[PDB]
Amino acid sequence: PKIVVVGAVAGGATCASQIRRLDKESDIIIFEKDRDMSFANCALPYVIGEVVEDRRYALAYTPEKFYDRKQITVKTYHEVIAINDERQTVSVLNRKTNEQFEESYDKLILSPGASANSLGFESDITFTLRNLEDTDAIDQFIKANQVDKVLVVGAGYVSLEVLENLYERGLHPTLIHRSDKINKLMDADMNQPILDELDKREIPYRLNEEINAINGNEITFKSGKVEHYDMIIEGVGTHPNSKFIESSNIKLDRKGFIPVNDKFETNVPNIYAIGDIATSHYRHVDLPASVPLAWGAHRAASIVAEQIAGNDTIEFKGFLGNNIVKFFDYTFASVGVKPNELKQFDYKMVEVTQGAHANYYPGNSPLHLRVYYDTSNRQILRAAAVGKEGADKRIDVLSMAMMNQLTVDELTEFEVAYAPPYSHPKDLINMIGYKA
Amino acid sequence: PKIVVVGAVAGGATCASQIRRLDKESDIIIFEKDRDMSFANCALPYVIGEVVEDRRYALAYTPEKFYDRKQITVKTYHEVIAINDERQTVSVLNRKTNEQFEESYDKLILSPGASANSLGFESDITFTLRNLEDTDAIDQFIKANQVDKVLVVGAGYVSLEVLENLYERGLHPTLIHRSDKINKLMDADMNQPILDELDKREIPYRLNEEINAINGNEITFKSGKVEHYDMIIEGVGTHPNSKFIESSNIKLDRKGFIPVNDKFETNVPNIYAIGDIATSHYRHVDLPASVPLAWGAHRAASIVAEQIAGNDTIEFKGFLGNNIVKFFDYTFASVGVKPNELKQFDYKMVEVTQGAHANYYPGNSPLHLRVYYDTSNRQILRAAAVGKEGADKRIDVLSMAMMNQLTVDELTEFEVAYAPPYSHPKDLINMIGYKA
Ligand SMILES: *[C@@H](CCNC(=O)CCNC(=O)[C@H](O)C(C)(C)COP(=O)(O)OP(=O)(O)OC[C@H]1O[C@@H](n2cnc3c(N)ncnc32)[C@H](O)[C@@H]1OP(=O)(O)O)CC(=O)OCC
Ligand SMILES: *[C@H](CCNC(=O)CCNC(=O)[C@H](O)C(C)(C)COP(=O)(O)OP(=O)(O)OC[C@H]1O[C@@H](n2cnc3c(N)ncnc32)[C@H](O)[C@@H]1OP(=O)(O)O)CC(=O)OCC
Ligand SMILES: Cc1cc2nc3c(=O)[nH]c(=O)nc-3n(C[C@H](O)[C@H](O)[C@H](O)COP(=O)(O)OP(=O)(O)OC[C@H]3O[C@@H](n4cnc5c(N)ncnc54)[C@H](O)[C@@H]3O)c2cc1C
Ligand SMILES: Cc1cc2nc3c(=O)[nH]c(=O)nc-3n(C[C@H](O)[C@H](O)[C@H](O)COP(=O)(O)OP(=O)(O)OC[C@H]3O[C@@H](n4cnc5c(N)ncnc54)[C@H](O)[C@@H]3O)c2cc1C
Ligand SMILES: [Cl-]
Ligand SMILES: [Mg+2]
Ligand SMILES: [Mg+2]
Repeated sequence: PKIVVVGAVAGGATCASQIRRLDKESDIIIFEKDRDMSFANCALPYVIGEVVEDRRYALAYTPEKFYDRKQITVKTYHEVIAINDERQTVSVLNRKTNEQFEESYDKLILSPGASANSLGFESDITFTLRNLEDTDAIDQFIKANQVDKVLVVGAGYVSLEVLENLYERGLHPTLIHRSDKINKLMDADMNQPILDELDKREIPYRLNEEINAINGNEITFKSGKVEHYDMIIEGVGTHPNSKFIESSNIKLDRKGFIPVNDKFETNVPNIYAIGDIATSHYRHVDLPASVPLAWGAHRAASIVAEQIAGNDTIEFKGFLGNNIVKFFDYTFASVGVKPNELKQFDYKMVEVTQGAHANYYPGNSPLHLRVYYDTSNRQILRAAAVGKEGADKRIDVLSMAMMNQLTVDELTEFEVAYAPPYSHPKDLINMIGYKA
Repeated sequence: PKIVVVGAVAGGATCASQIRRLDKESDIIIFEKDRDMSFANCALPYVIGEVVEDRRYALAYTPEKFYDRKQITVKTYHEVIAINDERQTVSVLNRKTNEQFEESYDKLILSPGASANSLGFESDITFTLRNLEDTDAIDQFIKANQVDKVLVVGAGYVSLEVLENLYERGLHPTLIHRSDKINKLMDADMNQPILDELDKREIPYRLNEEINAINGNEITFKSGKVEHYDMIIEGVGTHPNSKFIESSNIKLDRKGFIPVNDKFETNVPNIYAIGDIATSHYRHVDLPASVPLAWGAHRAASIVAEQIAGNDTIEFKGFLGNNIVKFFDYTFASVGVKPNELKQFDYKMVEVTQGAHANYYPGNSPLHLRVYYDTSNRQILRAAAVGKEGADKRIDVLSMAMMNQLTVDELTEFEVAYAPPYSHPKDLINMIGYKA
């Protein structure tokens, strides 16, 4: 089949590449509206921080290389502007010529992802971070204006990694967020170490704070405070790239996302949707779910590859919502339903704080583990973990537990790999089951 | 009921402690043959190495604190020398006065553990490591004799930690082992980094090497080498402390261990056995297992407490054999059947080797993950991981997967927590399922 793919990054490039693994005959074409394919989205703050300085780590492929290795045609600077599903084509604007044309398909795979929100000020010094063009522009602005003070707006994982990397590059960032509900995938009371990591390093922040006006480098805030910055990086959420889909027969939800079944099929035959654009359901509870993260784009890429050119009995079973962020010395990680989704069950909380490993062993640090569970069937609903060490391990295990519909009580039976550098003969996880 | 517990460390003190939590009225007494209760066996190599420096860290309790805190009577230097199971008493030698007496019980918990094998030489410079007494003596001997060259005999995990600690303390160990099966819970080819860590450090070692004769500080070896050593630490295996048991009606297997059922009951009513002395079966396959490790001591302890004083439907489901050792910069972890037990299955092997986390993120190292599965049912029999980073995590998750009978093909569905410091969007674990 002729396969057309919209978006040439996490969902899109990966999915094309998986299809090629199974099917060597079909013509595959990818339209990417911007300059680069398969940039490393998650590496971007580390590029800013000058932690990652080799471009080969920023960009996995170019169109020419992708064609030479995989025989996939990738057209950068090509924006898909409508889906003509009845005729089976897409209308595509070549942004270099401003010429538009139709491309036909047997299968269409939508992986357009999300775009960053802007705050809306007319400003030369304000940037958002979503792709590698952004990254290059922030790098260049910094060098050209010898940037010292940067204002970081927003408090999700992207803002946090950017803040940290700016600091490590040797700039002086300040963090503002419009409310006190920072890092909101994490339990609100378990986020305090973000604030302490800021204070320890004397990195200024103000919560319940917003930019009110901008006049060159003079920034006025809603607290009334007035300050000079050389740069602003705005991480205030994202919106789905689905405007171009609205005129088609593809069902969109009222937030502009694409509901799909366990095959990543849309309501329209032959059209798939994957990545941040796509919503599905939870694996362990009967609720809808959207998990705009990297594992999901990759896993769906694999399933859709199967659906099309391999084993169509392979189906998605739903999301767990496993996520994680590093911020300075601390790790923040959770899986399961979001905090606000908890209200939908009759639930209970158990928690424990302990050394990640043996106390006598050098370089310990308390690790806080929290698990919520359904009171009517004892099933794990959500877990959260924060600590300088071993949060990732605990949440990866609870992720596998949830996968298998485990009860909180059965956590006493988890057989841990024990030695002093690694955990405890009764691990925090076992302790969760005992304390339940 | 009146509860007598034999042995006051990982199984014994724990189990006593767990009973008291459920049960306030019963008289509990523990007899310990040696000087100290509740010492930290696993801390001891780190006490030798002075990585731990304050013995408060190596001793969780004293009889007086245990009695004030939990009202459990502990008698140290009191050796149980026989079980009179028909009358329900034990005979106990007071080692300080050399006088014996009998102690009646309604419930007898045996957690006597294992003792170190000796090579049997008459030698003032030879020590084994098994409790705090042994640690103090080794420590004292090093100081008293200005110990420089140390011969470390044996290559199990204990001997390995001891060797590393002697090194880090500033001494000069040499390692020998009677065969080349070093660190036997790990796949032999995966143990090579042990040998690279030694080589890199110029710590000498010789495998398939034995001691022939000791003449003062002059050691003669099987190979013909004759060397001078200031000290010898011998880790040549252990044997079960079951001699005091032979005259009773308790069933002993031919090696000295006690077969127990899923309640940790012996063939004799009212007598339980836990810790290293007890043998059970695996959880994922129908085979006998004995896993003489801490997790199993503590887990049995809790199960016996519930049996006696709590919810008696709580039972053991079997071992997985999860285990782990740090040696210098590397981790060696494994879980499932042992290497030799693989022969009892029709099996295949899959393996990945990739960075622990994002290649572009600093301090990356290659992590080797191997998974065995049963060809007849696709079920995971055994997993093993080696790398400076990330091994503990993978093996924990795999253990959680095996606990649930999960197949190798379902590892593709494992939702990892992904950010560049922690893993990949398609984790090593996921890669196992795709490569299978
Ligand atoms: C490994 C060598 C192998 N391990 C050992 O040799 C271990 C030696 N261990 C012992 O002697 C006993 O393990 C202890 C140290 C005396 C502890 O017994 P215990 O587990 O009953 O612990 P507690 O001191 O009573 O409790 C401390 C924290 O755990 C909570 N807890 C225990 N059990 C609980 C149940 N069933 N439900 C809820 N909570 C429970 C306690 O409440 C206590 O809480 P807190 O928050 O800290 O006040 C090397 C090595 O293992 O050596 C080092 C272990
Ligand atoms: C953020 C999350 C952003 N996520 C992203 O993914 C950023 C952009 N990613 C991409 O554009 C694509 O995902 C790639 C990396 C360009 C496509 O890679 P792929 O997954 O199709 O695998 P290949 O590039 O073909 O690499 C081959 C190595 O993996 C083995 N492999 C892949 N698929 C396999 C299946 N299905 N079965 C068995 N083996 C499979 C290959 O054999 C191949 O192995 P080899 O050892 O090299 O021979 C931040 C971030 O994540 O950015 C960075 C990711
Ligand atoms: C800075 C940053 C850090 C991140 N860190 C992490 C992390 O640590 N862990 C994690 O799990 N996830 C992380 N993510 C998110 C992760 O990168 C996304 O979840 C993933 O890339 C989503 O894949 P996608 O293909 O749906 O979206 P993207 O990879 O964003 O790709 C969508 C592409 O489609 C193109 N496109 C959109 N509309 C059109 C059109 N009409 N025509 C042609 N092309 C179009 C866009 O230009 C874009 O390139 C991070 C994201 C960013 C921005
Ligand atoms: C140096 C060292 C490092 C270790 N590291 C690890 C590790 O990293 N991870 C891990 O999982 N496991 C480790 N272990 C083993 C772990 O300690 C055992 O699996 C666990 O202690 C078993 O508990 P137990 O109660 O059966 O044996 P023990 O804890 O050894 O307790 C047995 C006690 O009973 C007493 N006793 C025996 N016979 C009698 C009698 N007749 N009367 C009275 N008292 C008696 C003994 O004196 C002994 O004090 C290590 C062990 C050692 C020695
Ligand atoms: Cl640069
Ligand atoms: Mg029309
Ligand atoms: Mg008799």
